[PDB]
Amino acid sequence: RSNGLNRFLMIFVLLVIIIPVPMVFIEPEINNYPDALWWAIVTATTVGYGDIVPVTPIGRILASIMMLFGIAFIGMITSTITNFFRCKKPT
Amino acid sequence: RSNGLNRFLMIFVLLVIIIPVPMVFIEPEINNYPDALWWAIVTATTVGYGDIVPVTPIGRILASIMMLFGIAFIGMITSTITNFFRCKKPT
Amino acid sequence: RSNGLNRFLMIFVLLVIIIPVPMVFIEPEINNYPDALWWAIVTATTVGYGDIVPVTPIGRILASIMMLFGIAFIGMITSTITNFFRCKKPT
Amino acid sequence: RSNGLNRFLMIFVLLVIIIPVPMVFIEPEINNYPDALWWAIVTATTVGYGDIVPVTPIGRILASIMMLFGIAFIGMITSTITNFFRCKKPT
Ligand SMILES: [K+]
Ligand SMILES: [K+]
Ligand SMILES: [K+]
Repeated sequence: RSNGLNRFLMIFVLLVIIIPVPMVFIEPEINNYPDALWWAIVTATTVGYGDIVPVTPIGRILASIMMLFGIAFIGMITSTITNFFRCKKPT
Repeated sequence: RSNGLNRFLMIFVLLVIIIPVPMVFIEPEINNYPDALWWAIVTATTVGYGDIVPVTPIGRILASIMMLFGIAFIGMITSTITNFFRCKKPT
Repeated sequence: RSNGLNRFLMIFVLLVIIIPVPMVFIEPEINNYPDALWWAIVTATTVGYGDIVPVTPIGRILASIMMLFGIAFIGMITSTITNFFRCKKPT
Repeated sequence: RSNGLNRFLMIFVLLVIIIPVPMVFIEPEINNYPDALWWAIVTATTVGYGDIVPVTPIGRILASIMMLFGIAFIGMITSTITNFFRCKKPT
C-alpha cells in the first residue's frame, strides 16, 4: 500500500519520541530526555554504541521493543528501495 | 512457503530462550537467566551494546551462532515485507 | 535508474569525508580527522563499536544523520544485489 | 547465478579466516588468533560489541574492509531469501 510506508513511519517516529519518556524515570544511566532520545535512535537504528545501556527489567523490555522496531525499520526502508528500483527495469 | 516464516520464527525464538541457559554456567559476565536472555536479544537483533560480552570459547562459539541467526532474522523479516508490499503494485 | 546507485553512493561517500571535519572541533572524544573518519565508517556501516561516542547535541545530531544514511546504505546495497540476482532466473 | 552465492561466500569466509592473522601482530588489543577470529565475526556480522577495537591505521583500514564485506554479507543473505520465497507465489 502507498499509505503503508507512512503508517509504519508515523508509529515508528512516535515510539522514538514517546518511549524515551518512561526511560528517564525508570533507568539510572538515563537522567534526561535528550540523553534518552539519543539512546532511542542508537537502538532503533540497530547501531548500539553501548554508551547508554538499560539495567532495569522494564527498561530492558522497552529496549527489546525498540530493537524489534529497529530491524523492522531497516526492512521497511529496504522494501521502499528494492521495489522502487526494480519496476524501472522493463519500462 | 506460507509456513516457511513460521518454521524459521519458531526455531529462532526457541534459540533466544534455550541458548541463554548454558551461557549462565559457562560465562563469568553472565550470572543469571534474565541477564542471559537480554544478551541473546541484543546479539540476535545485531545491536550489540557490549555491556555483556562472551569470554570463553564455547560462549564465543554459541554467540557466533546467535549472530548468524541474527542476520538471518533480518533477512527473514525484510523478505516478509519486500515480497508483501510488491504484489500490490499490479493489482 | 542506472545512475541512481551512483547518485546515492557519491553523496554517501561525500558525507563520510565531510561530516568528520566539524566533529573534530565540536567533540572532546574526537581529537583528529583519522579518528573522526574511523568513527564515521563505524557509524555509517551500523557497526557501532562505542570506542568513540558523540556527547554534544550537534555531534549527536550529525551522528543521527550518519545512522539514517547508514541504514539507507544497506538498503541501497541489498537492492543492488536482490534486483541483480533475480533477473537471471527466467533467462 | 547459482554459483554466485558460493563465489561470494568462499571469499567472505576466507577473509574472516585470513584477515585475523595480520591483526595479531599489528594490534596491541589483539594478542592471539582465537581473539582475532572472534573480532572478525563480531565485525563481519555488523554486531560490533566494542570489546576488541582496532587502534592502528592499518588495523582500522582492515576493519573497514571487514565492515564493507559485513554489510555485503547481509545483502547476499537477504537476496538468497527474498528471491527464494517470492518464486513460490505464482506456482
Ligand atoms: K547492526
Ligand atoms: K551494532
Ligand atoms: K555495537
